[PDB]
Amino acid sequence: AKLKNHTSKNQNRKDHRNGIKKPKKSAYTSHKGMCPKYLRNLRRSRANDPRQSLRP
Amino acid sequence: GRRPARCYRYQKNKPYPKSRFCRGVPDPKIRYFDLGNRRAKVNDFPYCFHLLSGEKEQVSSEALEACRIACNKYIAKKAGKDSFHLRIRVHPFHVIRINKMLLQTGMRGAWGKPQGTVARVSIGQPLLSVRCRASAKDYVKDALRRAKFKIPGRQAIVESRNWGFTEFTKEEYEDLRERGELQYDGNNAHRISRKGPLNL
Amino acid sequence: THSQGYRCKTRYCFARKFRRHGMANLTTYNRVYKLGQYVNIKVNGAYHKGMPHRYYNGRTGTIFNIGPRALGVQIQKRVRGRIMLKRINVRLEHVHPSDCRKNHLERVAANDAARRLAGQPVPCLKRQNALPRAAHVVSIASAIDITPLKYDG
RNA sequence: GCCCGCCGCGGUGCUGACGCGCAGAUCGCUCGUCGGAGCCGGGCAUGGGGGCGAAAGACUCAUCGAACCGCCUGGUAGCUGGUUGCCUCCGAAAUGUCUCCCAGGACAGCCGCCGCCCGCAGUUGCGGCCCGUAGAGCGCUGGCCGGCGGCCGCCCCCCAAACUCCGAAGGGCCGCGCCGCCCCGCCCUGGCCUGGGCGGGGCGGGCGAAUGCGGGCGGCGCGUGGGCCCCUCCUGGUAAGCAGGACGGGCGAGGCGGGACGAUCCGGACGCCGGGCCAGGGUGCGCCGCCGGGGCCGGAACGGCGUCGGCCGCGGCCGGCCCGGAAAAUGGAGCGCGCCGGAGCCCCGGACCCGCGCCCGGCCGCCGCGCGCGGCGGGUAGGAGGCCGCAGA
RNA sequence: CGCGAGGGCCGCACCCGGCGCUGGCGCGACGUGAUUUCUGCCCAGUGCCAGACCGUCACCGUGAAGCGAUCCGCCGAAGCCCUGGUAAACGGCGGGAGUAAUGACUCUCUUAAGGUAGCCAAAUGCCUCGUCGGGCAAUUUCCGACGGCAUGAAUGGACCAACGAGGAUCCCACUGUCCCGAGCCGCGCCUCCGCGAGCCUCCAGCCUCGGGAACGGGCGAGGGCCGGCCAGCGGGGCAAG
RNA sequence: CCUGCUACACCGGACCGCAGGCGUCCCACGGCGGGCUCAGCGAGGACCCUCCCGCGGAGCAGAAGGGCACAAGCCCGCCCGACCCGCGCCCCCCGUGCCGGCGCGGGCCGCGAAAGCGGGGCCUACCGAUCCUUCGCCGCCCCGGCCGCGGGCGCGGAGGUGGCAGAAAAGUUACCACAGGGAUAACUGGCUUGUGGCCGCCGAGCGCCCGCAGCGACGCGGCUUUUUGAUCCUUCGAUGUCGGCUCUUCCUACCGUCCGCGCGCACCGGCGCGGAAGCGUCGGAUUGUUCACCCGUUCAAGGGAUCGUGAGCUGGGUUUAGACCGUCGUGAGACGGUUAGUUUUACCCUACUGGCCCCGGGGCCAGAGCACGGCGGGCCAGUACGGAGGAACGCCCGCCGCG
RNA sequence: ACCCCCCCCUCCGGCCCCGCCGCCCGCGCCCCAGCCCCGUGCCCCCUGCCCGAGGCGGCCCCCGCCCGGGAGGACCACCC
RNA sequence: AGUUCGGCCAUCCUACGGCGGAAACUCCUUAACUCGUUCCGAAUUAAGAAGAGAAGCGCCGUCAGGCCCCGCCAGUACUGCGAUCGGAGACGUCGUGGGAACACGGGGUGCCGAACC
RNA sequence: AGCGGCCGCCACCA
Ligand SMILES: [K+]
Ligand SMILES: [K+]
Ligand SMILES: [K+]
Ligand SMILES: [K+]
Ligand SMILES: [K+]
Ligand SMILES: [K+]
Ligand SMILES: [K+]
Ligand SMILES: [K+]
Ligand SMILES: [K+]
Ligand SMILES: [K+]
Ligand SMILES: [K+]
Ligand SMILES: [K+]
Ligand SMILES: [K+]
Ligand SMILES: [K+]
Ligand SMILES: [K+]
Ligand SMILES: [K+]
Ligand SMILES: [K+]
Ligand SMILES: [K+]
Ligand SMILES: [K+]
Ligand SMILES: [K+]
Ligand SMILES: [K+]
Ligand SMILES: [K+]
Ligand SMILES: [K+]
Ligand SMILES: [K+]
Ligand SMILES: [K+]
Ligand SMILES: [K+]
Ligand SMILES: [K+]
Ligand SMILES: [K+]
Ligand SMILES: [K+]
Ligand SMILES: [K+]
Ligand SMILES: [K+]
Ligand SMILES: [K+]
Ligand SMILES: [K+]
Ligand SMILES: [K+]
Ligand SMILES: [K+]
Ligand SMILES: [K+]
Ligand SMILES: [K+]
Ligand SMILES: [K+]
Ligand SMILES: [K+]
Ligand SMILES: [K+]
Ligand SMILES: [K+]
Ligand SMILES: [K+]
Ligand SMILES: [K+]
Ligand SMILES: [K+]
Ligand SMILES: [K+]
Ligand SMILES: [K+]
Ligand SMILES: [K+]
Ligand SMILES: [K+]
Ligand SMILES: [K+]
Ligand SMILES: [K+]
Ligand SMILES: [K+]
Ligand SMILES: [K+]
Ligand SMILES: [K+]
Ligand SMILES: [K+]
Ligand SMILES: [K+]
Ligand SMILES: [K+]
Ligand SMILES: [K+]
Ligand SMILES: [K+]
Ligand SMILES: [K+]
Ligand SMILES: [K+]
Ligand SMILES: [K+]
Ligand SMILES: [K+]
Ligand SMILES: [K+]
Ligand SMILES: [Mg+2]
Ligand SMILES: [Mg+2]
Ligand SMILES: [Mg+2]
Ligand SMILES: [Mg+2]
Ligand SMILES: [Mg+2]
Ligand SMILES: [Mg+2]
Ligand SMILES: [Mg+2]
Ligand SMILES: [Mg+2]
Ligand SMILES: [Mg+2]
Ligand SMILES: [Mg+2]
Ligand SMILES: [Mg+2]
Ligand SMILES: [Mg+2]
Ligand SMILES: [Mg+2]
Ligand SMILES: [Mg+2]
Ligand SMILES: [Mg+2]
Ligand SMILES: [Mg+2]
Ligand SMILES: [Mg+2]
Ligand SMILES: [Mg+2]
Ligand SMILES: [Mg+2]
Ligand SMILES: [Mg+2]
Ligand SMILES: [Mg+2]
Ligand SMILES: [Mg+2]
Ligand SMILES: [Mg+2]
Ligand SMILES: [Mg+2]
Ligand SMILES: [Mg+2]
Ligand SMILES: [Mg+2]
Ligand SMILES: [Mg+2]
Ligand SMILES: [Mg+2]
Ligand SMILES: [Mg+2]
Ligand SMILES: [Mg+2]
Ligand SMILES: [Mg+2]
Ligand SMILES: [Mg+2]
Ligand SMILES: [Mg+2]
Ligand SMILES: [Mg+2]
Ligand SMILES: [Mg+2]
Ligand SMILES: [Mg+2]
Repeated sequence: AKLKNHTSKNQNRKDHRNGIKKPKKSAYTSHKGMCPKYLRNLRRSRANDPRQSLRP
Repeated sequence: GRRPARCYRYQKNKPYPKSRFCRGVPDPKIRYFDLGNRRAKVNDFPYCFHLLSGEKEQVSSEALEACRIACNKYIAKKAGKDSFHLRIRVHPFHVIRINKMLLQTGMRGAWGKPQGTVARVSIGQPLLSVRCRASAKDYVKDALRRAKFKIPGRQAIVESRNWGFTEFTKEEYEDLRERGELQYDGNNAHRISRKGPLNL
Repeated sequence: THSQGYRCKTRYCFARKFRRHGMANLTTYNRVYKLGQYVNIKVNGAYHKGMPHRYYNGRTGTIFNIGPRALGVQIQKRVRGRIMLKRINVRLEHVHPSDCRKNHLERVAANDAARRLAGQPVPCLKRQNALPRAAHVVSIASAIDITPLKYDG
C-alpha cells in the first residue's frame, strides 16, 4: 500500500506556539573564529595594564 | 481516429509547443492562412469584417481547416475569386497528449504521447478576417455564418471602422491620403517618416 | 527538488546585470571596514572564491572578524522555531557597506543640533506618524463639472 | 488366472433415501466378481523422519506431506481481542532525518508536571538593501503566415514550463538612544609624531514613532510519527466522491440554532439558573414568526411573428422572464400538502420569530487580588491534584 | 547394467547382521509394457566408464638456513586435467533466394546432427466453428480425407482379434424424457390421548424516497396498521453453520 | 549523487512528474610570469597568404545552467601549492556523520623586476563506519629481573560494503499452512464516461433535373449506464461465485397490430415522422455457452430488477485433492488441450396464499382488484386504378392465443 | 386512437330496510352575479357571561350452541 | 589650454564629414651599444631632433543609430483582502487597497580630484 | 593470489 509522502501543513503553527526563540546574548560576542593574531594581542595588552591586569 | 472535441475544449495545461523536448508531433491539418487575393494593393479593398471569439478555449486544427474551406468556397461563388482576401488569424501551436489504453497499467506512468495541435484563443480575439471591395460586401457575412457552425462555443460577427487590414479608420485614412502625409507599402499603409537622415 | 547541490536553483540570482559584466571596480578593495559595522550580502557571480551560499543573498549582518583577505559576518537565521546566529567568511566582492542605520544617525545628530540652537522653547523631536489634515478654505470660483460617459463599443 | 448365476467378497449409477441421521459414512434399487494374483479365523513378525505400500503421499486403533502420551513450556509474536470508582486543573500529533525501513522504532517538534532566576510582539508607521512570478514583449536562444523594393532592406499575421532588454501586486532580511568634545594609560600594524583594539578620567548634555503587554532559563517524562475536508493556487489524467503538492482555516478532539435530511457548509465555541437583546436563516397550513410599495411572470450547440423592455439605421442587432432541443427500468417526492395580478422571481422600506451567543442579577468551582472584590469554565490520546469505597495490622 | 565369494548390493552406535538351507538357467539395480510389423540420424553439452602419469594436488618424510620458535626447498596417493569409448544414458534432431499455378532444380548461409519410416486440426493445431466430402429440413459435435503455434520411433512409432460398472457419434426397438398433464394405492404430514427435545437470540420486527461507511426496521419526509393464532411457503431478515 | 524545469519573484515544497547526466579522463589537459586574440563576414592573391572591421556569435575534458577579452581562451619560459604540522566555519541537518567547498596560525617551496598569486584541472556531481589485515614515522609496554628475537599499543593512509548510515544467502508447493489485513486484488453496488451505444445542429455533395422524398462528407454540441476500461469508498471472525430451467414485475431508445401526416405515394408493395408499452415477439439442428449460425412457421424489437432468481432446482462450464498429452524447466514443478470428481439446515420473525376468535332475514356501496387481442375466408371483385397485375369501408362466417 | 377512466365482473370494513320490542343530545335555512358591482365598501362578535317548548336534525341499544349428515372440508368454518 | 596618475564606468559609445595646435602630447629619424621578432626594428628595446598639423587627440556638425531624462500610454493590463454577487460551465462582476510594460511624442549628448607647465 | 604452460588445477574472515 501507499501512504502520504510529505506535507508542511501544520508546521508553521507548531513553530510559533512557544514564540520564536532568540539566540543567547553571549553568542554575539564569542571569540570562536576570530583571528588568533588578534586574540593574542588582546590578551597581551590587558595583562600589562595595571587597571585591567589580574596577575597576583 | 479522434476523440470527440469536448475532451480538449478548455485551457487547462500550460502551453506545450513542439520543440527539442516534444518530438513526434503529427502535422496539423491547416497549412494555408492567406487565401483569396493577397497581392491586391491597399487601395483596392476598403471594407473589413471579423469573427470575434466569445470564449476562452482551444480550437483544433481539424476545425480550423473546416472553417477555412467553408468560408472561402462561399465567397468564391457569389463574387468571384478576386474580390476578397481572407486571413486566418490564429495558428495551432499547442500540443495535446493522449494516454492510450490497450499489459495495461492505468495511472502508473500515465504521461501521454503527442496526438494533435490546437490554437489557444481568448475573449474577443479575432479568428478570421476578410477585406473586400464593394461588389462582395453583401455576401461576406453569409460566409462568416458558415464558418461559425464549425467552431465550438459562441462567436460574434462584426464590421470594423478600419480600412481593410490597415490601422487607420476609413475617415482617418481618407484624409491622410487627401493631404499626402501617408506612406504606402504593398498592401499596407504607413505615415510620413519625419525621422533620421534628411535624404542622403 | 530531487537534486540539491551547493549552487542549485541559481540560474537568475547569480547571473550578472545587463551590461554589467567583467571585473569589479576598485572601490571594492579601497573601502575601510571596522568591527561592529553593518553590511549587506550580494553575490557577484564572476568571483568564485569565498562566495557565500544562496541563502545569504539579500541579508544584512554585522562584522565580527577582520581577516587579511576576507571578512567575518554574523547572520541571524530562522530554523524551524528558533533563530540561530550563523558566522561566515566572505571575500570582498560579495560585501557592501550597509545604510540600515543611516537614518538614525542623521536624526540623533539633528536633535542635539536643534537643542544647541535654543526658538527659545525646545521643539518637539519625536517622530510623528502623519496626522489628519487641519481645517482650511479653498476657492471654488473656477469649478469643473464632470459626469459619467456613455459606453463606446 | 473361460462364460451366465447363489452365498461370500467388493462398491458402479440413481449425482435416489437420509443429511437437528438408525449411523462421527448408514439404507433401497441397480451394479463388479464368484476355482483364481480367490475369501475368512487364530498365532507370530516389522515402531515414528521409523515401518509398510500391484504407488493413491496411501495406511500405521474416528489421528498421517511425519502417530499418540507426559514434560522442556505460562515456548516467542513489530500481530487480533480485553484491561474494573468520582470531581477538578491543563491538553496534543497524524510532520523532518536515519533505519532488511514501508502495519514497527530512535532522535527532533508539539504537550504535562516540577521548578529556578531578574524590557516584550505571527501588528502598523518611517528608513536602507534583496527577489524575476502575473502582466508585457520579440532585442537574445528558438518557432511561424504573407506582401512590397533592389542573397539583401523595409513592412507584416501568430507564439514558448525548460525564451527575457522591461516588470508589478506580493513577500523577505536589518535599523529606530545614548551622543558629542578634550585629555590619559596598555600592546599586532605603519616612513613617522601612523593606525586599530581594550580600558580609564574631566566635562556638557539627555529619554527622541503608534498600539498592546511583565519577561527569561533548566530538569524529568508521556502520547503521536495511516489523517481528512474547505477556500484560494497548482501537477499527471477524457474524467473521477481519482491520485500527488502550497499559505490560512476547520473536523479529528467543538455542545447549541439554521442549511428537510449529512463528522467538515452559514452563524455562534459550552459551569448551574431567572430576566432582557438579537446572529445566521426565515415568516399560507403541517410549524415558532409579515405587512406595505415598484416592476416581471440538473443542462449544451441551436431554434421561437410568446410576452415586456431597449440600441442602431419596414429592416438589422440585443436584454429580462418563459417555450422547444429535454429518453429508464418497484410507486414517490421544488421536505409534504398545496399555491399561481401568488403562498413564485428581482428590488425598496418598516416589523416579527429565536443559539445561556452578547447584556443584567443570583449561586458553584478554579486562578488572581490595594483582601474591598475581579476575571474566567468544551475536550480524544496523554499528564497532574484533591478524595469516595473494600479486606486486614 | 553390476558381480566368480578375500566378491557384489543393503542393514547397523558398537559387537554383530539380510540376500544366503544361495553360486551366472543365480542374485541384485533400472527402463519399456501381450501379439503382428518396426525401432532412423547426433558423443558438441551433461553423465558414466578405462589408460596414461603431463600440469596441479595432503599430512608424513627429507635438505639448506636460524639462539629457537620458524622460514624456504625437494618428494608427491587417490581426484581433477589429458587420450579414448558409450544414446533400449539424460537428451537433441534448419534458414534464405530464385527455378518447368506448383517446383523435380540450382546458388547460398549454416549444425554435434538438421526429424527418417510412419501418424494427425488426434485425449497433442494457436490461428480455428481450418478446407473439402459423408450423413441431417437444418450440425462449433461425429466419421473420412488433406498437411505439424508445439507429431514421431523401448520419452517407444504404426496396426490390432478378444476383453472393459472406461470417454465419444449414429440407427432399430422401447417408452410420461417431453407436447401436457390426469386418476389411484400404502406410509408420513394433519386432528386427538400419553411422552417430549436441538439450533439460534444487541434490542426489535410494515413500506417508498432522500441523505448516509455511496443497497436502513430505527435517522429526515411521506403512505399504511385493533389485538391474538393455524395449515402452508420460501421474497427479505446482507438468516444459520 | 548532479543541472534545468515543475515551483505560484526570501528560504522550503510531492509523484513509477518532464528533458538529461555521474562511478571516469589528464605530470599536463596542472602552478606562476610574460606576450597575444578568438568565430567569422567583406575584399584581394601562380596552378595557404594579406589587409580591414570584429561584445565573443570561438574556446574552456564529458550533462545542463552560470562565468570569462591586454583573460579564465592560445603560444612560450621555468617549475611541482596535485606539499608538511594544528584548528575553525558553510552546504545537507536532529543543526549528528559522510562527500564537497571555504577561511586561518606556523613550516618548507615554485614563478615573477616587483606588488602579488599557488593545498590541482573557472563554479555547481565524480564516492565509503566499527572489527580485521597491510604499510609508514617517533616512541612506550610485555607486570619477580636483565639481554636478543617476537607480540601489543598511541597517530596516519591503503584493501569495502553501488540495496551507497555499510546481514554472509537459490528455487517450488495444484499436498499444505499460522497470525492478521477490506491499510490490498479476484465478484455486487457507488463516482467517472475515454471506449461502446443512442440523439441533435450546419449543409460539400449524391438523388435525370432538384442541398433537405430519402440521404449527407469535413466539422461542432449533447445524453445514457444494457459494453469494456479507469479508480479502490463499503465487505477478508465469508453477502454462496456462470449459464440454463421455472416464475413475476418494470422501462421505451416502437419490430407487427391502432390513430394521424409526408414521399422521387397510380394500384399492389415499400420507405420517413409524431402520438401510443394493451396484446404479440414462437418450434428446432451444433455449442456449457451469453453470443453467434442455419432450417421452419402467423416471418419473429431492445432492455432492467444484487450482471432478478442455488435453505427453488440442476451442476454442463469454471474452481482443491487422481490421471494423460504438447511446449517450457537440470529439477521439484509451470501453462494451452483432455477425463473422473459429497451442492448441508426453517419448527422463529416479517411478507405472501388460504383458514379461525359463536350473534336474525333481505339489501346498498366506500375502498381495493380486473380481461378479448391477433390471424384468415365469403360477398364487394378480377371491380376502382393501370398492359402485367390488383385494392378498400361495411356486414356475415371461421381459426389461434388467452381467460 | 390496441392507450387512459367508468360499466359489466370478484372481494367487500361499514351502513340501510324489515321482523321480536326502551334511551339520550342540539336549537341556526333565500338564491345568483363581479367589464352592473343596482347603489354596496356590512353583520356576527355572551356557549353561559344565564341560555334550557313543539317541529326539524342526531345518538344508543336489539337477536346461542353442542349434536348428526352433506352438494362443504387439514383443524375450524360453511350449507342443511 | 595641456600632460602624468585616478573616481564613477556610453549624457562618455559607434559611423561620416569638418576646424585646430605658442606650449604640451603625438606622428616622426636612426641600428654603434642593450634587448628583441613561429620570419620581419611591424611590434618591442636602445639612440636621437631634419620634418608635420595628414592622422591619433582636443573642438564643431548630422530631420544620424545607440544611450540618458520627462510626458503620455493608463487608474488601462495584472493583483492583496472581503462577498449566501452572476453563470451549466469556461469565465466575468461589485466593495476596499496596490498599480505596470510595449508603443508614441518632446528634450539632452561627461562631470568630479591630486601633482606639474 | 598460488603454481605451471590467454589456457588448465587449486586457494578464500575487512
Ligand atoms: K459555433
Ligand atoms: K536549514
Ligand atoms: K453376488
Ligand atoms: K426422490
Ligand atoms: K452403506
Ligand atoms: K464363473
Ligand atoms: K512395527
Ligand atoms: K514419523
Ligand atoms: K510425534
Ligand atoms: K502434554
Ligand atoms: K522433558
Ligand atoms: K511473530
Ligand atoms: K504474530
Ligand atoms: K481474545
Ligand atoms: K527481509
Ligand atoms: K518509518
Ligand atoms: K512492523
Ligand atoms: K515514541
Ligand atoms: K525572437
Ligand atoms: K487516462
Ligand atoms: K478545533
Ligand atoms: K425575447
Ligand atoms: K421528499
Ligand atoms: K532406457
Ligand atoms: K518388466
Ligand atoms: K510394438
Ligand atoms: K553428446
Ligand atoms: K566422446
Ligand atoms: K559425451
Ligand atoms: K514427417
Ligand atoms: K477425423
Ligand atoms: K520428440
Ligand atoms: K482372436
Ligand atoms: K477394463
Ligand atoms: K481394470
Ligand atoms: K471399466
Ligand atoms: K394430478
Ligand atoms: K445516497
Ligand atoms: K437509500
Ligand atoms: K442497517
Ligand atoms: K439485503
Ligand atoms: K535542525
Ligand atoms: K557534494
Ligand atoms: K596554511
Ligand atoms: K574500516
Ligand atoms: K591500520
Ligand atoms: K488469523
Ligand atoms: K494490513
Ligand atoms: K483499515
Ligand atoms: K480506509
Ligand atoms: K456520465
Ligand atoms: K476495496
Ligand atoms: K472494490
Ligand atoms: K471478503
Ligand atoms: K457481514
Ligand atoms: K406498440
Ligand atoms: K466416477
Ligand atoms: K378461442
Ligand atoms: K388456447
Ligand atoms: K384455452
Ligand atoms: K389499467
Ligand atoms: K367486459
Ligand atoms: K591631427
Ligand atoms: Mg517556538
Ligand atoms: Mg493539467
Ligand atoms: Mg472367471
Ligand atoms: Mg463371470
Ligand atoms: Mg445423493
Ligand atoms: Mg511447543
Ligand atoms: Mg503459548
Ligand atoms: Mg484549555
Ligand atoms: Mg503520516
Ligand atoms: Mg542496514
Ligand atoms: Mg543494510
Ligand atoms: Mg480521496
Ligand atoms: Mg483518532
Ligand atoms: Mg436538524
Ligand atoms: Mg402559525
Ligand atoms: Mg474542563
Ligand atoms: Mg509405461
Ligand atoms: Mg532410438
Ligand atoms: Mg512424445
Ligand atoms: Mg393429459
Ligand atoms: Mg437490520
Ligand atoms: Mg423517523
Ligand atoms: Mg427466506
Ligand atoms: Mg576548486
Ligand atoms: Mg541506507
Ligand atoms: Mg499429489
Ligand atoms: Mg478500501
Ligand atoms: Mg460516452
Ligand atoms: Mg483499499
Ligand atoms: Mg452466509
Ligand atoms: Mg443470503
Ligand atoms: Mg445474478
Ligand atoms: Mg433465495
Ligand atoms: Mg444450493
Ligand atoms: Mg484436478
Ligand atoms: Mg372500482
